[PDB]
Amino acid sequence: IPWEGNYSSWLEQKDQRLAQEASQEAARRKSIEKELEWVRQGTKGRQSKGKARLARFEELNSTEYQKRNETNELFIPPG
Amino acid sequence: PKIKTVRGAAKRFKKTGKGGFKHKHANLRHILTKKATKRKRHLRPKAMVSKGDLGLVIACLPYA
Amino acid sequence: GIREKIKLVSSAGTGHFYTTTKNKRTKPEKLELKKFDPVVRQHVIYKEAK
Amino acid sequence: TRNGRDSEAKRLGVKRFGGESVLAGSIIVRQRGTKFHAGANVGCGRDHTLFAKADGKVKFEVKGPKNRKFISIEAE
Amino acid sequence: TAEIRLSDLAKVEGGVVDLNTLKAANIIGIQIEFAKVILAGEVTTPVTVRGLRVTKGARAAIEAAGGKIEE
RNA sequence: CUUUAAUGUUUGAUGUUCUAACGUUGACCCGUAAUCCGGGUUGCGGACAGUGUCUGGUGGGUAGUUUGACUGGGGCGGUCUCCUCCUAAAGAGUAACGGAGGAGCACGAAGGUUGGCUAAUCCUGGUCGGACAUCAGGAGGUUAGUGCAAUGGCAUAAGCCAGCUUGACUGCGAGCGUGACGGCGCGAGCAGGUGCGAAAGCAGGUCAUAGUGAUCCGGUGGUUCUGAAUGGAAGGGCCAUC
RNA sequence: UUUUGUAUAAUGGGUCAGCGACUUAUAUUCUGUAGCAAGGUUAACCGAAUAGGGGAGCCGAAGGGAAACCGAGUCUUAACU
Ligand SMILES: [Mg+2]
Ligand SMILES: [Mg+2]
Ligand SMILES: [Mg+2]
Ligand SMILES: [Mg+2]
Ligand SMILES: [Mg+2]
Ligand SMILES: [Mg+2]
Ligand SMILES: [Mg+2]
Ligand SMILES: [Mg+2]
Ligand SMILES: [Mg+2]
Ligand SMILES: [Mg+2]
Ligand SMILES: [Mg+2]
Ligand SMILES: [Mg+2]
Ligand SMILES: [Mg+2]
Ligand SMILES: [Mg+2]
Ligand SMILES: [Mg+2]
Ligand SMILES: [Mg+2]
Ligand SMILES: [Mg+2]
Ligand SMILES: [Mg+2]
Ligand SMILES: [Mg+2]
Ligand SMILES: [Mg+2]
Ligand SMILES: [Mg+2]
Repeated sequence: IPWEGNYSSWLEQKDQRLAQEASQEAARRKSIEKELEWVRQGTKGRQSKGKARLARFEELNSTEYQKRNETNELFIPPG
Repeated sequence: PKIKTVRGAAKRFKKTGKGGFKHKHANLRHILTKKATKRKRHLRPKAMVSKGDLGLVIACLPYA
Repeated sequence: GIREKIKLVSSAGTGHFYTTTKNKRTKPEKLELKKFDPVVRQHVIYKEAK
Repeated sequence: TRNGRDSEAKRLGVKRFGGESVLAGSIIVRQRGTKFHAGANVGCGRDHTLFAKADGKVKFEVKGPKNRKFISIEAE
Repeated sequence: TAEIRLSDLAKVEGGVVDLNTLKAANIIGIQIEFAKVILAGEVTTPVTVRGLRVTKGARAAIEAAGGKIEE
């Protein structure tokens, strides 16, 4: 990601990018729940059940990389 | 009309001195690393068509 | 599957190489063995390559 | 129904029987373990297959302290 | 490229064998540029091959009758 | 050579103005006894709009098609390739939506030699220590172990422990096993080099049987085999490999 | 006719007479027969023309190899017992 400016201006853009990515992650999660309910529903007679819809849902099961080390408070054992 | 030869077959079988056909062995084109060197080298020389499949080949190459 | 294909290039300068599978995770060290080189007809050292 | 699968038959057993004239290199028995051990004039492959090492006659014997079956080839 | 039987050297001309005198007797095709003499037939006459590629076995048979193989 | 500071200067962009291309489904005049069309004056816009070629987006408005098989009827459910055991009737093979389990790998050592060694469990004694950790000696006799399912094997160990090691070699291969074929498997021995051992000898991967995918198309190394007038080259071919 | 299987309550036919379904170029393989025979045969075309010319060409007498190439041998291979 190339940024033109200074550190102070770029830090806000970085935070914005993380927030938007988290929001998109949550939206994708909710979509996956909603489509899973339809996948697990019944059949209702001698009707379709939509092999194309099944293929779309199967494709939607992708993967994304969590930020590798958002490392947090270390450990120090007192003695 | 002269019989049109199956052009695909003329690229895979060659006639020999007596009347049999000579072809190339399969399984020697790609992912070979799992194959033993003994198996790789035994497929290298050209082979001759078997008995059952001879009938299906003379049909494809009437002129060859 | 975690073993990926590697090729052992020769060291006599000719173009000849074996191929094998090596665990690049737990064996980051490169391989080098003594194998036969049928171009120069000698047992030369084969080093690791791409 | 959960099960219902099987593997192709491997076609093992004794290929040449006693008193049979073989040529060098012909397979005598296709084996999984070593039910028949390698006697004189026969070999033993990596698949534990016993192949003839000289043309002759096949002879099954029960030599050994543990009564283990041996196959050896008479020279004829 | 065309093969030449040894026996075919008796139907050519008054003795010389060449690309033009070979195709003037309908032994080789009109558009055949190179040719090679093969030990397949029998000869008796002293033929002199003008320019060709007679083999090793056939060379010892042409000279036997009394031939001459130059370039 | 370094920073820049200017005026010229070419180009690029963003603008404002104009008239001459172009628009006028504004007004008047003529062809003409004609709310069509054309021509002429005059305004209003004006290099926009509009059309042609190329191009990105959208596009069931329209058109062409696809939407597997088995199945104790079809649908829904399950399944589709490979390995082990039983059914399978003491050679081989042998079905069902018959009965039970696994595989889509791992290992530069868990491979090759040369040396050496031999388990589970139980008992008695003993510091923390017990039902069970380490030590000692007795019964024991493979109930042990195998890199991962099951069957067949294993003490000469194929199980366990170290040294040096790369044969987890190149070209071949008498002769066989099994397949309708494609193919798959076993292989003594020969040649060139190689490791281990004092040698005789052993070694062309792992105790064996699963760990997989034809052809086409294309990628990367080697090879003047070929090279469309000739010399080169592109492109093919052959070997290795993805 | 179709079938594992039909008196079958499975199909078809009211009856007579006429019509109604494996053919025709070309090419290729095998068999029989006829002609020549390491040779066999012509096509288009010319021709007072089913004759006679026309041998362009096709098949065969040599194979191996991807190919150059070699040649009763050749390919593989550094080289094959
Ligand atoms: Mg290739
Ligand atoms: Mg001619
Ligand atoms: Mg439609
Ligand atoms: Mg259509
Ligand atoms: Mg069906
Ligand atoms: Mg039986
Ligand atoms: Mg049986
Ligand atoms: Mg092991
Ligand atoms: Mg030992
Ligand atoms: Mg071992
Ligand atoms: Mg194993
Ligand atoms: Mg050229
Ligand atoms: Mg190339
Ligand atoms: Mg019938
Ligand atoms: Mg019925
Ligand atoms: Mg009856
Ligand atoms: Mg009836
Ligand atoms: Mg009745
Ligand atoms: Mg009916
Ligand atoms: Mg009726
Ligand atoms: Mg030839």
